[PDB]
Amino acid sequence: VLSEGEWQLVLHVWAKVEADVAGHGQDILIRLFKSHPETLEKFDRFKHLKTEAEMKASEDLKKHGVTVLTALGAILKKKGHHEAELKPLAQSHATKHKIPIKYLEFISEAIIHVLHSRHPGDFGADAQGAMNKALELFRKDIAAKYKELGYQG
Ligand code: HEM
Repeated sequence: VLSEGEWQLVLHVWAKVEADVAGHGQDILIRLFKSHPETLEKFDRFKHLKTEAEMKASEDLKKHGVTVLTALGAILKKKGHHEAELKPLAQSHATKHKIPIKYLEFISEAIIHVLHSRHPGDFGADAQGAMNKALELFRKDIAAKYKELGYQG
């Protein structure tokens, strides 16, 4: 459970993300894809991309990055009271996209990395810790829905 102070650190850097959601999404998905190639394989939509330049040029990838970050921002703004937002997501990711919880840990790490590169002044160690907690809560809650559905893992 994040404290109010922690939530404030989280949403303060997230307000910064909102200035350029598309650029953040592309950086995050590209980082995810490059660092963990097995993740790109889950995307029939994007598996034709072989290089970072191709990824950076993809308008559809940028479009999905916005979809992803928009869903995550709505979750973060609920400050833990994200039951309704998390349900559709867990259902599709477990049963439809078949995304292991480990891959959610990978994108969390890509998120934290990109937030740090783009917002050093509002992403000091305290903010990083707070964001990590927020992302851990998200994973924890998603994981519980996965287990229920028979996909824990
Ligand atoms: C911060 C975490 C994530 C969020 C908020 C997020 C959000 C979304 C949203 C909003 C959608 C569209 C609606 C839906 O199908 O539920 C979606 C689709 C999808 N997501 Fe995620 N996602 C996350 C992480 C992941 C990860 C890590 C992977 C893969 C390693 C993944 C794979 C997919 C796939 C394959 C689709 C369908 C893409 C398509 O073909 O249109 N997601 N996600």
